[PDB]
Amino acid sequence: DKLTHYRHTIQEIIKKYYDLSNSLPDTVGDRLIIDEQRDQYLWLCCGWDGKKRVQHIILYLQIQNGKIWIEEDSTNLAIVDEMLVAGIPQTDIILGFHHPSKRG
Amino acid sequence: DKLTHYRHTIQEIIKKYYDLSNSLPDTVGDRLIIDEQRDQYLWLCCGWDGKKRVQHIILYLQIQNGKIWIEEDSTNLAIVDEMLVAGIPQTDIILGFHHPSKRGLTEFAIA
Repeated sequence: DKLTHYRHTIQEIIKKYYDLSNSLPDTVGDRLIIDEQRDQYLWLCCGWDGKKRVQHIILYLQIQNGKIWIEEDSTNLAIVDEMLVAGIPQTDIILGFHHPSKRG
Repeated sequence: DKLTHYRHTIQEIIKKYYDLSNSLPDTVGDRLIIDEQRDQYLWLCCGWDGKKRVQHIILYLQIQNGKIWIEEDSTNLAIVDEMLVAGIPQTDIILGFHHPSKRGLTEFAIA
């Protein structure tokens, strides 16, 4: 019930930001990797910038122990603002990217 | 038929090496991200090594234009042998981690 809502919200949010970024197969291109079974939601870019290999995680979220872990954020917390608007309590949102020491 | 076989093959391969390497939430741990709808298959590790943030792609495969793109590999091409044994021809395997101009040096596809 709660997890269904949390899943729907993450997918809509990640899809919004992915589409906002992008409106040959080797130029740096964005890829969305959504796994509903494992609750893993990731947006990366991959390709070549001349001779330089590009392989960079832009946005990464997961659901574990009924909470949303923001592992990588490209939005300056705009995604967290959207989660709060979607009724997700802040205690169910963890900032994986900021060290455990700063949360307790 | 070609695509469904390729999907099954690369999902079976990614899970094999994933299980083979690792058989609570803040520690550096491995995560598998399979997207059959978009044909994106990824294995990464993520967490904290003390104050050090770890967020590293281990294995990344995608199916694009009827070909398997190995974008990141941790097996020193051991996964290629498994694909050839599954009847995937070398012309349908692209080493995305090799620069486009380097691909013709090996026995695999350029694009």
